[PDB]
Amino acid sequence: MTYNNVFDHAYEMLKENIRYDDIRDTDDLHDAIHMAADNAVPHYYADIFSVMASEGIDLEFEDSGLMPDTKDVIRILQARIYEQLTIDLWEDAEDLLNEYLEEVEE
Amino acid sequence: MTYNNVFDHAYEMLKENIRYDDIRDTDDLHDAIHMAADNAVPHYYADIFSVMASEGIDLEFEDSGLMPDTKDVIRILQARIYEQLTIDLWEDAEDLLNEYLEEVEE
Amino acid sequence: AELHRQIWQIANDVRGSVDGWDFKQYVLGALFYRFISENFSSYIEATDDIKDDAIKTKGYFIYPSQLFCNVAAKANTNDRLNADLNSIFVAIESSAYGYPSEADIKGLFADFDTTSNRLGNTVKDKNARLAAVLKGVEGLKLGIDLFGDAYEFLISNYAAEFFTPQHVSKLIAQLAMHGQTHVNKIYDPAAGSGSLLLQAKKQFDNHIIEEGFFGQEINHTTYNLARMNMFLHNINYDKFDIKLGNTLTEPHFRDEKPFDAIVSNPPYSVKWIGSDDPTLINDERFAPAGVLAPKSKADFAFVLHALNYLSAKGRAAIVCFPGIFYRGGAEQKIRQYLVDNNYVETVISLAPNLFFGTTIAVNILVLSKHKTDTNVQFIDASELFKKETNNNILTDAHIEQIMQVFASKEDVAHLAKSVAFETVVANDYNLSVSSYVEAKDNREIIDIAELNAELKTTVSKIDQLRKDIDAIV
Amino acid sequence: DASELFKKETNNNILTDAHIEQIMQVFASKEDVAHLAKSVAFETVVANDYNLSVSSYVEAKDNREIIDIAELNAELKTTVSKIDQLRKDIDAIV
Amino acid sequence: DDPTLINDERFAPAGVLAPKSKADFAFVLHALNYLSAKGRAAIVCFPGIFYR
Amino acid sequence: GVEVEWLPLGEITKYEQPTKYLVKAKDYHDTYTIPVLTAGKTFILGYTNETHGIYQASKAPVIIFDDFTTANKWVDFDFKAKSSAMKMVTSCDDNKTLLKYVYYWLNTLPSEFAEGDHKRQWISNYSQKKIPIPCPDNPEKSLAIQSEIVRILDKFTALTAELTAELNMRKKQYNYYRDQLLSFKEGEVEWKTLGEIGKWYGGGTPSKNKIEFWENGSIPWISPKDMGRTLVDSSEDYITEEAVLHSSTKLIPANSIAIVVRSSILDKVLPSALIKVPATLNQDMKAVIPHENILVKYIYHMIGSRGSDILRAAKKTGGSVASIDSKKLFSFKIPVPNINEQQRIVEILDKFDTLTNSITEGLPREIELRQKQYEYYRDLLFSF
Repeated sequence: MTYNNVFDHAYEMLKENIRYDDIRDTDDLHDAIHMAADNAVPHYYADIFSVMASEGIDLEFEDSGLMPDTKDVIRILQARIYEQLTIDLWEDAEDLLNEYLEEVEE
Repeated sequence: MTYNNVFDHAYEMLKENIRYDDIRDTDDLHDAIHMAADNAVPHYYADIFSVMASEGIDLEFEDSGLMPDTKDVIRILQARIYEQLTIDLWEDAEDLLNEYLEEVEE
Repeated sequence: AELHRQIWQIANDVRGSVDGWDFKQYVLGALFYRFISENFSSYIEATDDIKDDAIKTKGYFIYPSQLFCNVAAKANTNDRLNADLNSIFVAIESSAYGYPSEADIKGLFADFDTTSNRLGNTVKDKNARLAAVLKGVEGLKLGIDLFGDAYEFLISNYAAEFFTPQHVSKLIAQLAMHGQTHVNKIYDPAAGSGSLLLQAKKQFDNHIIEEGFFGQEINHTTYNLARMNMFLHNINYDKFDIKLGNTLTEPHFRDEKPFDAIVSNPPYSVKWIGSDDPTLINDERFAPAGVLAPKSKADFAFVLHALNYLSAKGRAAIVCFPGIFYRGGAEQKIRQYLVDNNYVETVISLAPNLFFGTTIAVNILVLSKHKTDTNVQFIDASELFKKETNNNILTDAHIEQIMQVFASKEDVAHLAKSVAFETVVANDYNLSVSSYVEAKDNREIIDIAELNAELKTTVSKIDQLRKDIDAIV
Repeated sequence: DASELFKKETNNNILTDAHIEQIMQVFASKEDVAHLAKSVAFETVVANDYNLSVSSYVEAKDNREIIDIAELNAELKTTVSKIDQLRKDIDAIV
Repeated sequence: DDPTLINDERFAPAGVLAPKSKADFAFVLHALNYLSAKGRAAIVCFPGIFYR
Repeated sequence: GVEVEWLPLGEITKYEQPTKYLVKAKDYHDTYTIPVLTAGKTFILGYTNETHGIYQASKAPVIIFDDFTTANKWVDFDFKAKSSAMKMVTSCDDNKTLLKYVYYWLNTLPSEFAEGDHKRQWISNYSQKKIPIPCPDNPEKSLAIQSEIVRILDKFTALTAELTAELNMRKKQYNYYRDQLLSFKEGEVEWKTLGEIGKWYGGGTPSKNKIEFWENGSIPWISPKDMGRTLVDSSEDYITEEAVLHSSTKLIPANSIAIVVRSSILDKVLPSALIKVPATLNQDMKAVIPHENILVKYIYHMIGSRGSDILRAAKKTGGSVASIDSKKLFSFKIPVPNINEQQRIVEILDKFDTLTNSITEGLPREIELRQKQYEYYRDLLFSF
């Protein structure tokens, strides 16, 4: 139950979205990133803790505003997972600007 | 790296304190509970997450005031571990009101 | 910087294609086989033929077996074995690790290379994977003898569990030093890696060469990688050893000697059943403690071990958890026996985190059989370049400042200083309370912060009146 | 439904909550309830983008205030605050 | 589909067929198959359907 | 105070652990009655008060929070709970202490009690010493000369309480003033769809992967960790002027507004900010500009009065971190009146909320400046 399992799910789902929607505008591509992102995060307690004990993702932040100012701890953890996945989907967007859209020409 | 490993450490340390201090007043017994409690909690990231993915302890609360109103997540998790261990040391105090102090009479 | 980014990246590229802890053994084994293949060849050429042959003349063969004691062959090295690309089968290298670890003459430091194994699911997949490993190690390029320094990077794969970051190790090395140009250095209980020993005298090889870096370590697989860790850095054969086993239960050497410098990094939560489970309450070394340490607080066992193997000239630079108030009566009298004499010299706090996920800092206890005498509770949190440690890879030149102000008994503000010799007996033997100098010192003037609010309220009254008028639209 | 739906636990009423009883009961005959859901139009969702759900989601926490009850009390407290400012200006000399 | 079950026996009235990660709505397309006119189906799903 | 002397803390204090607490049934709804109080903000929602071993918090004990924190002070004012963080500080003698006095004295040691540094319990720290006492004037005129200063401190603590109360009631009346006025505008005021007030922009976000795009720069950055304010003029994050080579941003003018559309709404109420320097924002919030038939404060406060309405009709849009849609926030219609009813009513509304709110011409800034001089006058009085 690594971080990379969740990232593989997000990578596959983003490939599904770009492959089946043919999105070639980067802002709509990042809207599809927002589509895939929460649709790839886990939901169980032990799964989220086993992802948070894994590599890649860190407890530290990129934006503290994504934290809801509330006492809902796994909401904050899932927001942190969301944040690390949005960064890794910036990297995946840099991959898929040149991965799939180039072959589809017929 | 269960919750019960940490509880066994706390149980052993509380036995050490009561056995070597001969505390027979319950308020000082609970001060020794506060002594053993933070002295038994783990410190590493992956250890705390593996305890939080285990049984017994739950993400839900007994007192939300133990949460520090801050963005330090594993401080909040370690406070939750502290809280569940204080409850389980109420139970351990009920055990050790009659476990060891009765035999020591010479 | 020089080539470290490229070597960094190509070393991280090897790490496919399944979990890295199990592949770590194989990657380091293949790298070490490459190093012996370079070293033994570069020895015996010291000159005409790269490609050797079975011309061994084995009366000559005992001379490097005494000189080096890794005496493999002339046709079974990594330059020679990795010419057999995808050659059935695997076990040739398991034979090619059989004999070079035999070499029983004399004083082995072998019984070593037994971490390369077989899994794997099928034997053809095992052959393909080990050929991929030797391929990737072949892909590493030297292009003069710091090729093993990338090893120091690669054992830092997880730390970016317990393998002691490098500049803190340089601090501990500068704390076991100095003013002591004396055989021998050095000792270490629970070395783990060979690192914090290695960054002592690798910088101080040109200074002095005395004797071995005597260590004892518990884990079996850590033992092998430590014994090659100090083997890669051109340390010689005879003295430079680690003994397997627990330091507490089976210490050796007892006899040799009260040392001149010990360093350590005992791991947290290294418990052992007591108190004692044997009759070592009346042992040879823990008798001056009075009481002995329980299970979960085994860290202060090490310091009771520390003052044993140390001469009057020696000093000890160990590390501990910060959370000592007096730790109950089980360690209050232990702290008392430490402050009973001039055993404890100084303590040093550190900056959180500057580790891999603790997220706390730790304390450094510096001990000596040496008399001045008052304690310098020489804490620090900053600076202590807390921001990172990625800058100044070579030297921070910052622990330089720390050691410099440690060196001659200063009394500093906005940084720690000395205290009284009986301040801590006035304390409840605490670590630390003094000095902790009182930062963020601020207060205000009397009435500058009220007349402005008074003027804003005078604006607020006519705004209330405009509010009462403007409500009718 | 979000409540109730005895959200507090489910440890009470191990045998039957008798609460899904109420839910099934109001499901049973085509009601139209407030502070709980109801029926909608057969073509409301073709007017929607085929969503699940938007309607009805009935509009809880409905509150507003009176015009000037919440200002004259603050005005009186500011009239206290002016003489407190004056006592502050006097009492600064000790 | 990975097989030729785009032209299967039961998913033909759907028109398109469900991808990998959104397999939940495969079940409901399976659900109306094995059910008479008298029958009714009580299934559960994730909430997050806007139009997917 | 003629004879002012230092006294130890544990001489006149019974400091204890609480009684048997049983505060968790699995609901603590508003319909319960006891004041439940812990550290941080001293109000957790209510609980059933009767028959739980309740200490019931009589006339003048006080409390302290917390283990490892050791800073917080509260008076149990009339009758309160004991909710499992309230380590009790009281007295055994009540003829000398009158321990609202010791609350009024004890908040004058910031030299060590404001140091959250270790995981350390500090019972002896605030247990032993010291406290300023007018001893040996006991019990004749010891508290009698302290009656002037308990008048001072009761009225000043009451000033802080009533200022918070009047700021609450002021924002209350102002929130209803935003919605009684300025709404249902007749007749008939033109319904303009949002975005037709002006061509507004999407966003734009780099990462920290290049240090040269992050270190220096004079263009500010608007992220939701600096949002929630009114009239934002600068921020904590500045972005590099070169880094708009790889930012996917646009230069917005010097009278824009910034509105958050993610991570705040679907649970809370979205804020908005007039932004005055040209500053760029990230993917999940919107920079809105008006155009030529407008007034930027009127469209600002029009969205600010109708913030709870733009989060309702498209509330869910999938159960995710995605929220009220970009198009479904784009397609809202607002009343835009004649040119006599933009600048007048927003002159009223800008006027009144720069009265009621932070920072300049601010009532809570007056409150914290009164807190500052409260601390200073306690600093000035309690010396000898």
